[PDB]
Amino acid sequence: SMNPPPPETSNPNKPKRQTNQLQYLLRVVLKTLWKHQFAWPFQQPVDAVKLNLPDYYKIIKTPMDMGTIKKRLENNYYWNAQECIQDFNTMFTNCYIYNKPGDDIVLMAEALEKLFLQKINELPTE
Ligand SMILES: CN(C)CCN1CCN(c2nc(NCc3cccc(Cl)c3)c3cc(-c4ccc(=O)n(C)c4)ccc3n2)CC1
Repeated sequence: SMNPPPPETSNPNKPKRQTNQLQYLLRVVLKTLWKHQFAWPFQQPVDAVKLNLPDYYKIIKTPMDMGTIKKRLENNYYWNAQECIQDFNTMFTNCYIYNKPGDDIVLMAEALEKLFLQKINELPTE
């Protein structure tokens, strides 16, 4: 069973805007998580073939990852902060759906999520 195509990261016909919140989401929220010691499972789409997880995409129908988010912000794909916040939340939730409580990745996701929630709690006014 193969991997799906990655999520789209640009669309040349979408409108573009740069807002306070979108800047913060790339420069503060994504930056912080991306440079963290636990970012690496989350920096690219899950390759279920190379990572030997053949049921991954039987279970996870809305994949998401921070490499995709990073490119969506750099490309001005998002119009609203909430689109980006939703993507982060999808990413974390997928991890919690798929992986078992003993797995290190679960606690790594919990730690990153907590950082994420701190930074989103400080989302600058719109
Ligand atoms: C930090 N340094 C020391 C080592 C880094 N290398 C270890 C071997 N590599 C690796 N090893 C993955 N799984 C194996 C594994 C072994 C031990 C611990 C953990 Cl958390 C994961 C792995 C798992 C995933 C993965 C699996 C399920 C899932 O829901 N998500 C979101 C991500 C992604 C990349 C992955 N890279 C390439 C990177």
